[PDB]
This record gives sequence, structure tokens and C-alpha cells, in this order.
Amino acid sequence: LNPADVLPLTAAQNAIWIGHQLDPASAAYNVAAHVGVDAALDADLLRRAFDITANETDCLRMRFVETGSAVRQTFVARAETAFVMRDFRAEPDSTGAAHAWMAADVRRRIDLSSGCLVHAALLRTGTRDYVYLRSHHIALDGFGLAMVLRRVAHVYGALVAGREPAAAAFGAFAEVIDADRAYHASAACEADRAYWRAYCAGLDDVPTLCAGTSLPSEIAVCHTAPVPAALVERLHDFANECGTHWINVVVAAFGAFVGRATSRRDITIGVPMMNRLGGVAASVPCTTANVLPLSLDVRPGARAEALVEAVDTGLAGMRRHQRYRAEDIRRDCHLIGEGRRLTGPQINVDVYTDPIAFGDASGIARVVSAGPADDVSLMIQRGDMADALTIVGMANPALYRPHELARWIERFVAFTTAFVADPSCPVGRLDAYLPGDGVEVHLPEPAKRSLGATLVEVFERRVAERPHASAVTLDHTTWDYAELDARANRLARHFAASTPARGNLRVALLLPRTLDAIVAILATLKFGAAYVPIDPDAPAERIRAIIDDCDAALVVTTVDLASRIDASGRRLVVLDAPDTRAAVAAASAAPPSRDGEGPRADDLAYIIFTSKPKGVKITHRNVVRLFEATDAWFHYRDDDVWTMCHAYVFDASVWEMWGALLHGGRLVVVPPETTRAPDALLELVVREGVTVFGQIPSAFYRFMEAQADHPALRQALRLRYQCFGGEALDPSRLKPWFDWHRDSGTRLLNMYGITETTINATYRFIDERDVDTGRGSLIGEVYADLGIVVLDDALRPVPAGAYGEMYVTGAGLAQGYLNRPDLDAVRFVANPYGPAGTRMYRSGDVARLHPDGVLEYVGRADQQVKVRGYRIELGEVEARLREYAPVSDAVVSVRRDAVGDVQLVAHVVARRVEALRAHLRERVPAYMVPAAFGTLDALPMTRNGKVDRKALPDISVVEPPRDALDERIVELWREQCGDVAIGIDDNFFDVGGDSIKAIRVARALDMPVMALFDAPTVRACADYLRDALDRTLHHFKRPAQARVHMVCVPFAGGSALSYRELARALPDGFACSALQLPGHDPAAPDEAFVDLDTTIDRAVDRLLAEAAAPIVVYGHCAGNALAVALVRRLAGAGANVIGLAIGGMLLDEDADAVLDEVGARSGENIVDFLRQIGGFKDVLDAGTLAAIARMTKHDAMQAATFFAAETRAPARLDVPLHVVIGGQDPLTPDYARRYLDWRRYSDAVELDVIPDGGHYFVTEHADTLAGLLAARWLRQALRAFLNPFDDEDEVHYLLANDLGAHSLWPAFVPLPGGWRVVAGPASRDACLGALP
Ligand SMILES: *P(=O)(O)OCC(C)(C)[C@@H](O)C(=O)NCCC(=O)NCCS
Ligand SMILES: N[C@H](C(=O)O)[C@H](O)Cc1ccc([N+](=O)[O-])cc1
Ligand SMILES: [Cl-]
Repeated sequence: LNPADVLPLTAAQNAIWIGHQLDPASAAYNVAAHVGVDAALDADLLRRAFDITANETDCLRMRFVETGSAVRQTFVARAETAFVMRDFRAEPDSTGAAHAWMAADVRRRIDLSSGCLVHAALLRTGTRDYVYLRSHHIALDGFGLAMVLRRVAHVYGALVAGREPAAAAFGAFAEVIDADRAYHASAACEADRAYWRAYCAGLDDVPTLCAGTSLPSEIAVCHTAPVPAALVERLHDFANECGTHWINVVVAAFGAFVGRATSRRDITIGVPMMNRLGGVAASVPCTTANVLPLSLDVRPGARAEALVEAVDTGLAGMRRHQRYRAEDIRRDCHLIGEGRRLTGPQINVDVYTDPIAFGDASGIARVVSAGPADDVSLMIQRGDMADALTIVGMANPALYRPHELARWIERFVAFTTAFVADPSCPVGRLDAYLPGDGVEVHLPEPAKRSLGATLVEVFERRVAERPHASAVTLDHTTWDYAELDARANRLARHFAASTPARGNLRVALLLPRTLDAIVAILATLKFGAAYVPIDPDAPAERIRAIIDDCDAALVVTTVDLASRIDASGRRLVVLDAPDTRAAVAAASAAPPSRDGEGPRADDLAYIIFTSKPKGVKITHRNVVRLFEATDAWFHYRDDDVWTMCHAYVFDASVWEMWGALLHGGRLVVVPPETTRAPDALLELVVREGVTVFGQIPSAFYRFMEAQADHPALRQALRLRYQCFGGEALDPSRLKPWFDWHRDSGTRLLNMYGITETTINATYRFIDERDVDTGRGSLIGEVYADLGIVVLDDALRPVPAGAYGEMYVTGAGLAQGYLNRPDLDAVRFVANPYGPAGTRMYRSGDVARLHPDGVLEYVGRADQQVKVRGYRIELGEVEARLREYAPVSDAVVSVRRDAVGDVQLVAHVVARRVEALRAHLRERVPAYMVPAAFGTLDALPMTRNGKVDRKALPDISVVEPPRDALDERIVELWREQCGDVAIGIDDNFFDVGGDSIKAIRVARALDMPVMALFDAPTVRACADYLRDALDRTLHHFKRPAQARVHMVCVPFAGGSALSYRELARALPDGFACSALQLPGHDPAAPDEAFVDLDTTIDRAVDRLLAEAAAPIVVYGHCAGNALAVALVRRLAGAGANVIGLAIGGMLLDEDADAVLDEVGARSGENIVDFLRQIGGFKDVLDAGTLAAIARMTKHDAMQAATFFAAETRAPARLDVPLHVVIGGQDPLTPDYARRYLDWRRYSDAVELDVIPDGGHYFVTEHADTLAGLLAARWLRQALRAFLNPFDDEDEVHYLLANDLGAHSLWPAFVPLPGGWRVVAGPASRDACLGALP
């Protein structure tokens, strides 16, 4: 008893239907294709064919209607055909007009209840006639269109010759529906289901070539690249070597290309599967297509032939299970929701290879739009000639500009060409990016300055010169250099009495911070030895272990601290012991150098330990090198006075020590008691007249808090420099500092370093400009004799603006780790960029390389965490919390929730909890918002002065509603989801929310449904309603980091939407709005035009409140009238208008005459002329063209009277004017001299030109325009860093240079110049097992 006349939708239909309702203004789900042929086709018989065939089908006889409260489809008495002929043979570019038409036609939405699914055409050009068909994706997919087109072709061919056409092979779509119902009740569905549930079990944050959230709801922007024959020939060769189709090689390359561009191992490619073979759908035009994940593991170590084989099998498994809807995979895996997705970029394995023959001439079937564009999609396509291939890029026009798309295709073709060169080559040797995309790196150059060889040579140099200059100060006591030198020389003779050992030795120091410790360092260095600091408060196990690890010849301590040392047999020197005190005083004060004994430059100086603990071996050369290479920018003065605020176990102390004593300055030992009390520190620094001052950023924040409460002192300062240490800066917190010392002359010096590169590797001067721009933590540029490269997980350089790990090549590299060669081998590694046997150092710190050459420090990758769905650096979040005014500093930790995965927790310190959340949700995404906070006096200081995250107090369901609005919504979600306790902040799709249930809600709330997908929390739902609620002014983007707000006035006949293509070609430095004149929406034409002064008046009111920045008004064609009238009426309103931009207009000599000319023409005449210069080319129906003609004359009459009224001596409005004319515009002739006629409105006018642009350049050339407008008036996501040197599963070489260093190296990377293989391919543990 099943009927024939009203049928349910298939599972494929039901999904297109939903997508069609999500943006009711969108044509995105239409489909279209054409067939070019060289022949003259009969127009009347061709529509007979379309109309015959359309009735031979079923899906094209359908109209759709809602019921069941689902959606049903009903047949129609007759198949409507919409057929048009258009002859472009009279335009100069006929072929480009035809493609222009087709691109416009496919952008007209279809009313599924209309019942009109067939819009066809015959488009005649000089070479080819194009047979064109569009429809809606619900009734046809790509392969269906081609079926219908082959049938039209057959019917046509018969009709010309008066033959009877052969019977249709088309089956009935009603038994496709039974089959679909059958399958979803079968076992195969529950098999296929669990195949994908497993296959996709891991998928999280699928990669894309651009970071994007919102679901694609718009037609693609295309680019078409021919493939060179040489490459086509090589794919078939490369394919036969691997035993597969050539099309699989291309999938493999494209998959490898995504991985190599994102530097990510987990790649998921969407593949449309035809899903027709094997069943009844083969013969029936319909939509069965399914876009499914292809997961590849793109290892930098993987050979090309291997990935091609992964594709071969992955697709094989896809084709087995392909009947299971990908939309249901996505619902099952909870990948529908906030920015979540199943498939990434797409490519097709189904190419239309069969020429379709209309009469005596064949053509190729080419597809204009198959669906909404998600990230990037490639479509393989053939040519009219045999063995010819072409790529068609298709992208989401919201995320990708047309030149950005062309670039990826250009990059890709070159990558493919390299990919098929050697099947045995690993992809990790291949670069996705082209040379133009890279940034020049600083190559190490020698430093032309010289001080000396060792530290003692250069220090002794300074005692000769100025022996009575002051050296060190502790509390009230001060010593000149000569006394300091003598005291050290005396203690260094005592060392030589107290051990027989000689050579480069190691002397452990357990000491308080006092002058004994300064003397003991110098003594150690004078004696030919290296100092090994230990903190007197260290745990006794660590003292024990350091001493044994360095095999101390001597241990130098005090009477009180000697009790912290075992009786192990080590020799001690106790400085404050009265007998030892005297034994040294009686010693000769002559230098050991006077006897010919001292360190060499390559001998060690100190060994500092990091966190088991690892010791770092530094040389005299390393340290003096630092200062030799920094004199250029830093300019060391002998009258500087430095500050030692940092423990001697931390290499800051080496910097702030030898900064004075190499150069002639006086060092101030700051007791640790006063360093942790920021007020007295400020007392002490001014009192003692300090110049150079080091601090760790978290400490400096506590320091300004003291500068606040004591203005007496802060204006008494005299600092040549203010320096920043081994954390990252958050310049946002520096606002109050420039409010004080902007004119003091004190610079701000930021220095990135790490203990393995000799204290510091980079410098930036922080000025008043870059505090509030917020470009991130900026570490500046590399020291002269160092170098830094930023590399991907394959050890290749990353392009401009991309994450990577920093590798420090240079001469500040430590000799290595103490007794850990295995660390020397995986940390200090062979250097491909540089001289033969040199080596590079893994920082493990993440960085971006910006195109100008500055480095942005992003964070240490060890500590990068992952919350639900997202990887986040804790340092970007700790910054977001310092923006909130009372927040001074903060720290974020992590903990494991209940019986759950992960959550964030923050500890903030005040200056002078729920208000923080509010400010935060307006700032950051919901995923960054810590779970719960805590109030703390200060932050746990670490032994070396950093934030101790291991001591933080541990501070251990979902949040309820707020106002009556919220609960009003919550019960509505239960209506759909049921009685499941939901939280205000919960996600709708995780709590049982269905894809359809979300339309029912956003209906009930009268809100766009895309809003809810992109943000499925009832908080965002409420906040959308109350915080938002006849719109005179249309906003495109109002970003937060916006300097300039561009308000745009449309041309004649245009709406505000004509600036959209500009608004998203404009950098995010700009905010862009357009004012919508009434009656100018061709969709709602039935309101009434208004005059100038009214529009201008109602546009200041909304615009004084809604302006996001200083305004720059843009005008085009007749909009320039309303533009100048705007800047003028703003200027008087007490508004921030800084300028005006004038497109496509020159002032007219006789304004009285244009006004008499315009009033004498019909709008229908004005528009027909604008259409011949290339306007309104996308308007294909007479009804809306009529509407536009009416607007056109209004806008023209209004502009003409305006410029007629105010004459040749206007009211001078006095701003700068940016005049932009297109060089092909017939309405701006003789522009070279005539632009100057705009001087009438102000003194400063400058011209820009777009030579190949015409009058409508604001649309066609928009990219070029934003380039101009930004010149004058003015990202991917965070990935996982998998370092190949740490990759257990790969194979490794162990290398050697001639001078005895060893390095681990991955097999897949080519060998560096000066390095030799000591151990054949093996595992990581094996290779490290082979070092002697
Ligand atoms: P809901 O879970 O159904 O999500 C809405 C959706 C728009 C994401 C979903 O309906 C969908 O993916 N529709 C697209 C259908 C489609 O594009 N078919 C073409 C396959 S070749
Ligand atoms: N190597 C250390 C680390 O590994 O974190 C720091 O980066 C070094 C440092 C340099 C300069 C200053 N300072 O204050 O001038 C403090 C700290
Ligand atoms: Cl290791």
C-alpha cells in the first residue's frame, strides 16, 4: 500500500535540504555544468531535448513541501524547462562573457517548492557553443548532470536528422528510495557505521590550509591551472612504477602537500565518492554522492611510493563502506558544532573523461559549481585534446582571496612535479612553499670588536687602566678594582696550596650572596678553573650530586654552610673561618698571570645546571664573545653602574656581573632579602644611582606596583637601560610606565636567551609605538655572531608568518652538557646551514618569523597543552588576563577534572572574580576561559626567580543560568533535547542537540541559525539577542585591533553589498561599514527613496555610537556626493573624521550642464550605458534591472544637483583626499591633470591609479584597491610539534665531525657538509648506544 505520488527524501536529500535552509539567501547548493563544442547548434531542437529529457527523469519533476508535525516531494504534471539563448559574439572577449553569465546564473537561488529544477542555456561565442545546465543539488549531483547532458546530446542528434531517439535508460527514483530505506535498516549500515566510528576515532582538529570556523555557505571562487604535458607524462610513468591509477598519485601528492604545508602528520582529505556503482542508483540521475574522510599519516620520513600505497588501500576501504552518509559520521563523532569538522580540503577521483557529442562535434563536460566550498577543493579535469589535464582550484571565498588561491595552486603544481621525481624520496625533503614565501635569516658574521681572550686578561686589563675606580658595592662597603683584584689573587694562591691538581679544574661554590662570592669567582677564574655555583638553600641531595658530577677539586663555602656538605673526602675551603681568613690575607696579592699561569679562551669558566638536572659547560670565549658582539647596539660605558639582583646559580648574574667588570663599571650586589621586597629595592636603586637594571618580567610587574605607591622615588631614577630576562614580555602591562618615563631617556631592552647559548641570543628595544599594537612578545633580531633559523618538523625552513622551533647556530653555543654526551648529540646537533663541522642547538621554543625579520616568541612546546578540541599556549592566556585593569600579573596551570580529560585553572594577583569572567568572554574564546580562579598575595618565586608552577595551591557539573532570559531559553532546549540537565555554557550538539533541532530553536528565537552552529551555547544565544537588539548602516567587520573605520558610500544603482568584496580584502587593521540607502535593496525595492540631507542626518546618529575608530569615508561614482556631505556634517558634529577617498569621479567643469543632461535621460538609459562599461553584469532578469534603473537616476540626479548647488568655490572641508581612478574608466578621461581640481576641497590631495581597472574597479579589482587604501591610510592554528630527533619509531644515523663531536641525525634528512656516518641506520636507542 505504498504510494507513488508523495515520497520521503533520501538521506542524501535530507542533508542538502538542511544546508539549503541555513542561509535562505544562498544559492550555494545549486549545481551547474556546461559542454563546450565547436559547431553551430540549433537552438529550438536543443530545448526540445532538454524538455524531453527532463520529463524522462524523476528528480527534475519534483517539488518539495513541509509536512509531518517532515519533508516530502511530489511530482508535477509537466517538466518546466527554463531555456535561454545568448550570443556574445559581439563582445571583444566573448568567451569571458559566457563564463561571466554562467557564474551569475548559478548564483540565483532556487525555490524548491517552485518545482523548477532545470535552468538551461545555449551560449554562443566565436569559437564554441556552450550547452549549459544548472539545477539544485538535491535533485542532481555532478554525475547526474553529466547523465542528463549525455541524454540531451543523444536526443538532439536524433532530432536534427529526424530519427526517433532511443528509449531512455533511466530507472525510477522511487526504487532508489526503497533501497536507501532498506540499507539504513540493514546490517551493512551498522557494519559500515562502526567501520567509520573506528576509523575516525582519533580525529580532532582536522587540518586546513587556513584557520576557519563557520560552515561554508557560499559559492566557490575559482582558479584554473593547466598541467604541463611533461608532468602528465610522468604521472602515468610514476603510476605504473607503483602499480596504480594516476589519479591515486595525485590524491597522494595533494595529501602530502597539505601535510607539508601545515607541517602536520595527521591529514584527513575529503574525497567525494560517486556511490553509484553496485546498485540501482547507477542508471538514475539523483544525488547519491558522499564526501568521506581519507586519513593519511604523512610522516616527514615516509617515502612517496609509500603514501601512494596508503591511498590505494584507504580508498579501497572507502569504496566498500561508501554507502554510509558522511553527515551521519559527523553526527556520530560529535564533529558538528563550534568550528568542528570531519573532512578538510577535498579532491576528486572521478574525472569526466568522456567527450559528449552534440551532432557532429564533441565536447567536454565541465562543472561550474558542485556545492558549497569548504576550505580548498581541487577538481581534476581534462581538455579538448587527448592526454591533457587541468587543475581547477575551488575555495571558500570568505577565507581565501583569488590571488591567495592562485598561489596555493602554483605551490601545489610545483610540489607535485617534485613529488613524482623519485618514488623513493621522503616527503620531508620536499617544501610545499615556494622561495618567494620565505624570509631572510641572519647568517653569523664575526664581531669586529675585541676585548681579549679570557675573562681574566680583560679584567686585568681594566685594573691597570683605572685601578681606583669603584668595582663592587655591598650595603655600605665599596672596593675599587685594585683591591678586588688583590683579594682574588690572594685567594687564588690559597687554592693552589690547597689542592695538588692542575689544569682546567672545577670548583664548587656554596655561598651566600656577598663579596666573598665575587672574590671566589674571580679567584677560581684566575686559577685556571671553572666555578660551579650551588644555592645555599638547595636540597642536600642536589649539593651532593653536583659535587660528585663535576668532580670538584675544591668546595668553597662558609662556616655555617659547611654543615650542608657530606664528609665524602672532598677538600673544603672555608672563607669566613678565622684561620683560613688569615692564611689568605698573608698570601701574595700578585696575579697568577705574573707567573705565566691562567686560563685559555677555550677552557671552561663556569658550569650552570638546569631543570634530572643537566649541567651546561661554558667557556671564557663564549662569555667575552657576548660582549664583543653587543657593543655595536648596546654601547658599553665605563661609567655605567650595574645591579646584581639574581642568584649566582642563574646565568643572569654572569651578565649583570661582567657587564660592569669588563668595562670599568661598579657592580651593586643586591641582597636577596631586599630583592624580594619591591619597595626597598626602588629605594636602593635610586639611592645608589644605578644605570643598568635587570629584572625578570614577573618581577618588574611587582616593581611598577611599587613605583606607583612612591612617586617621590620614581621621578628620581636615572636608568640608561631597563632590561628583561628569561620569560616573555607582555607589553600591554607597560602602559603606566611610559606615563612616567617616556621623556626620561631610559630605554627598554628585551633580551631572549637560554643558558645553552651563553645567557642571551637576541634584543629588541621596546618603544612607545609597539606597547599598544600587541604584535606578541617580540624578541627582536639576532646578535652579530649568532644565527637563528625557524624549522618545521622535517627540519625545513618555515615560510613567513608560520610556527616553528628555533635552532641557534652561532659561536655562543656551550661546549656541551656535563658527562651527558647523549644530550650533546640530540640537543647540539649537526648544522646544515653553516660551515662544515659546525653544530646547531635545539631550543624547543616555538617562534614565528615575520616578513620584516623580527622574531615573535610563542612559547616552549613541552608545556603547550590541549583542552577540548584545541591546543593552547598558556602564555597567550596569561596575557588575556593582564588586560583586565586591576589584574597585575597571573599564572595558569592545568589539572585533571573529576573523572575527565583536562581543564585550566588560574591564579591571579590583585593590585588595588566574576567581573574577570565577563571581561574575558568578551575578549577570548570559551575554550581559553580558565575553569576557576584563585586570589594570591604574590606568585611563588622559583629558585632562579621565575614563576614556580609546582608549588601553586591546588584549587579543586555545569554552570546554571543568570537572568530570566536564560532559563526561558533552557527549557526550550529541553523541549528539543529532553530532560537532560544542561548547563548555561554547554554545547548544544554534545547534549543531544540535533542538526534539525537547531533550526527549530533559532526559529523560536528569531535568530540566524548559523550564529548558533558557530556558537552553540545559550550564553552566546542570549548575548546575541540582548547585546544586539530599518538599518541605515551595514557593518561587515568591526575588529578589536582596528586603527581606521572605512565607511563606504555606494555608486549609482548599487547597494551596500557591493563593498563586501572590498571589506574582506581590507587588512584587519581596518573596520569596514557601508551605508544602505533606502529603496536600493533590489530584494526589498518597495520602500521609498529619500533625499540627501535625510540620509546624511540619520547616518550620523547611528554612526557616532557605532563608530569603532577614526573614520575614513570612501565614495565611488555618485556616492562621492553623499561622501563629502558626510565628512562635512561629521566635522561639525565633533567627530573624528581624518579623511576622504574618492573613487571613479572627477569634478565636472560645468555642473549646471550635467544636471540638465541627467534630468533629460531615463534611468533605463543611464543604466544601459553603465552596463556597456561593465556594470551590473550579474543582473539577469528584467525585473531587478528595472528596479536598478530607477535607483540609478535617483542617485545620479542627487549627485548632480549636489555638485551643481555648492559651486566651483565649495565649502572647504580641509582633510586629505585620496583620489583613486581606474585607467580604463571612460568617465574619468584626462585624469592626469584633472585630479588636481579636487584641491578645491583641501590642500593635500594625492592620486593613485589602477591602470587595467575600469569604472567598477571597486568590485572587480578590490584587492588592488585595499592595497592602495592601506598604503596611505594605514594565520593557521597552533599545532603539535613532533621533533624528529625525538621520534622513537623512525630510523636514525649517528654522525661525527673530524674534531670529535657526535650528533644524532634522522635518516630522511640529507647529510650536512662536515659530518660523517659512524653508525648505520638503526633506532634512536641503538645509535645513542654507539658513542664512545
Ligand atoms: P547537520 O548535522 O545535518 O549539519 C548541517 C550540515 C549543513 C553540516 C549538514 O547537513 C551537511 O553537511 N550538509 C551538506 C550535504 C552535502 O554537502 N552533500 C554533498 C555531498 S557530494
Ligand atoms: N638563559 C636564561 C633562561 O634559560 O631562561 C635567561 O633567558 C637568561 C637571562 C638573561 C638576561 C636576564 N636579565 O635580566 O637581564 C635574565 C635572564
Ligand atoms: Cl633524551
